[PDB]
Amino acid sequence: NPTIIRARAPLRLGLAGGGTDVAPYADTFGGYVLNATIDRYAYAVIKTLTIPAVRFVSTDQQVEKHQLISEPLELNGTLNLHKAVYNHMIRNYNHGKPIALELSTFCDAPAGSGLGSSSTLVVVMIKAFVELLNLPLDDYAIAQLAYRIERVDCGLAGGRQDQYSATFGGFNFMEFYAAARTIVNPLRIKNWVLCELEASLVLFYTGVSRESAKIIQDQSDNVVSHKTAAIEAMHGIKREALVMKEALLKGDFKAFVASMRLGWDNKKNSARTVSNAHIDEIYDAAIRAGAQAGKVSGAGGGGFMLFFVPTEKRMDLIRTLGEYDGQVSNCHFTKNGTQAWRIAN
Amino acid sequence: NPTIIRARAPLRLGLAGGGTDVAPYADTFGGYVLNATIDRYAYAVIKTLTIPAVRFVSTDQQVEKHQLISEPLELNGTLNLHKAVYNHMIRNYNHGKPIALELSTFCDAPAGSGLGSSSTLVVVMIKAFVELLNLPLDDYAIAQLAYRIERVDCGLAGGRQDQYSATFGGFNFMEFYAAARTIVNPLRIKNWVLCELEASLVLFYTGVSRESAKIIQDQSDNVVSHKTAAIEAMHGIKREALVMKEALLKGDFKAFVASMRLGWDNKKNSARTVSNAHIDEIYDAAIRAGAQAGKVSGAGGGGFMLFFVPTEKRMDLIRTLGEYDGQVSNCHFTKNGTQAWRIAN
Ligand SMILES: OC[C@H]1O[C@H](O)[C@@H](O)[C@@H](O)[C@@H]1O
Ligand SMILES: OC[C@H]1O[C@H](O)[C@@H](O)[C@@H](O)[C@@H]1O
Ligand SMILES: [Cl-]
Ligand SMILES: [Cl-]
Ligand SMILES: [Cl-]
Ligand SMILES: [Cl-]
Ligand SMILES: [Cl-]
Ligand SMILES: [Cl-]
Ligand SMILES: [Cl-]
Ligand SMILES: [Cl-]
Repeated sequence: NPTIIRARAPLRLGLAGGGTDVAPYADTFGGYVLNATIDRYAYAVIKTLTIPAVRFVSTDQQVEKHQLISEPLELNGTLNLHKAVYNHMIRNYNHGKPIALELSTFCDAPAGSGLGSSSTLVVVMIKAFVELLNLPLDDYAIAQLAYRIERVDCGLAGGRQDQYSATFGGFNFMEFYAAARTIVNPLRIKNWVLCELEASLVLFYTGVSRESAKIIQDQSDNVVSHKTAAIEAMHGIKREALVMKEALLKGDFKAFVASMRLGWDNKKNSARTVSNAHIDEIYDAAIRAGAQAGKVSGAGGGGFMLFFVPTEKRMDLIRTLGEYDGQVSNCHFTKNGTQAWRIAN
Repeated sequence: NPTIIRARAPLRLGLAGGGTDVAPYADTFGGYVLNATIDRYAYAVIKTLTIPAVRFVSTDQQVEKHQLISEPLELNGTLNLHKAVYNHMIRNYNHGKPIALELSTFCDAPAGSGLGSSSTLVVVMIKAFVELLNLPLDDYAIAQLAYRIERVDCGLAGGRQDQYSATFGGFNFMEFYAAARTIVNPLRIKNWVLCELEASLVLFYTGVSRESAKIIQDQSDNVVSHKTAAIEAMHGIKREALVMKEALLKGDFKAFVASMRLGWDNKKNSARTVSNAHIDEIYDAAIRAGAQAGKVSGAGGGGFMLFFVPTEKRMDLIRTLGEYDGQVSNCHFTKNGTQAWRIAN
């Protein structure tokens, strides 16, 4: 009988260090990222089919259908990530015999949101197959596989932090070294600290970023072409990620906001398009309204912004942001990583 | 040294039965409500003061200051709920001796959202005092106190369901009887059911409702003046709340959507202003886009709508709602009730 599986994986806020996890920097100097998963998800669904076909459906409702063939599916530029996950699973776990199924995805945030959805989507597709095939893949293995599939098989450039947040969940401080070596440090944050942090964070969706590819290219060029000042901006991004991690472990909110301010200055100095006049206007208005610090989540150039605001100024900040283009929301963290469940069989 | 306490309490989605928990109906026939707390909060903060004064600050930033007097504060129509909570605590737990403090509130949703914020705000103010004074008030006692303060001391009409959701948290099926007797039934929903439900729910904020008072007045008049058909609509609201509860416990999503459709029809028939042409247009568009059921959370007339959509139509629904006036969000449930923490002393 037909099997139906669903999997979900949480999206993430990049709190600090983002950009240091990308190849040239992470391989040369070692990267640090502090991130935390939130209550918005990417999803994948597998439905086994009673016809000899394979169908792929994407979040923006592109759809491809193929006949059941004993060769890997071609990565032709349409739904490459879906096909690459399918190819890997059929080759490695099903002895190369095609499985008739429909693989679909959807997501609580669109592309370019600064919430890590591209890689989170790959993780959740892998997780659905883990559940379908009953695979003993541990969390490190799932995150590493997602990296391989996206960055190598599909050749899409980027870092490592999103694969780990989507898989592990929670607040994590990650260390990135050469030869694909990553250490995930789960942060066991005190309950009062988590509550205080949620009470002090405001999220603001500014619109779609089209800058991620350019920023990552620029940051990689900084290192390769030895751009001294821009490399030093990246060293600053790294330093402040460690300062922020220690601030959260110590419940030191003064140090937390200071590190976010320094981090944001460094991040903007690392690549030209991280911020722009539009983002700066919103940032300036938020600070005037009483926010103490803020930043763009993800590479930069648009997507979600996050602000730290003392509770007595929170409603004023929310009102102020209402006057700008974009959507305000609260910030609610999740402790669980990717999960799967069955609906049929 | 100065003490700082914060408390938070989750807001709630009224899944079924709302309106049957209000006095004339609940006292005469018994009410049923099924509700669930979500990841948006009301907050209260108490700061002890070093000057002989008391200050109250509201979510919309009204502010009152008074000198320290050994008489109850007058409920003059400005910040009555703040003053009434303060009055009760000073009289019952501090032998009538004034305490110098600032009591402030803020909230993740504005007034008229259909998320139960008015009563949730009272609960969270009580919880801050529970923490400040180290009171042994259990959950039933906190919810009952919040009812008394809001409905009796401040004379504001309404039901009982919000006090209980804010205090207890989670998915609850509540039974309301005469003489203020309430039974809270926590629903121990299977993990797959919760995940499936979140994957199938879409929230849509339509704007502020100004209809709550009118709807509740009308529903109360139905009973008092023996309006036969409108009373029978309310009996239907009640019946479908029980059907929906059993559907969730049995993981029966077909029965869940059928009960929501019948519930919504009954709810609209119980009071003239529950829906309107604007809400009906949005509802109609959501159904055409693929939603299977939907309703307004809270009394009606505006505020949050919720839609049940099969996962293969979810992104289409989200796109469609984008074309209407209001804000789309995912739906994420919380299991915890009201909580407090300390920042100073
Ligand atoms: O560049 C910021 C950020 O962008 C994407 O989300 C990924 O490539 C991450 O690995 C990286 O940290
Ligand atoms: O009338 C619907 C709803 O409105 C408010 O939230 C309260 O008065 C509740 O007790 C009631 O169930
Ligand atoms: Cl970052
Ligand atoms: Cl994203
Ligand atoms: Cl991102
Ligand atoms: Cl980032
Ligand atoms: Cl209801
Ligand atoms: Cl509300
Ligand atoms: Cl309400
Ligand atoms: Cl309701």
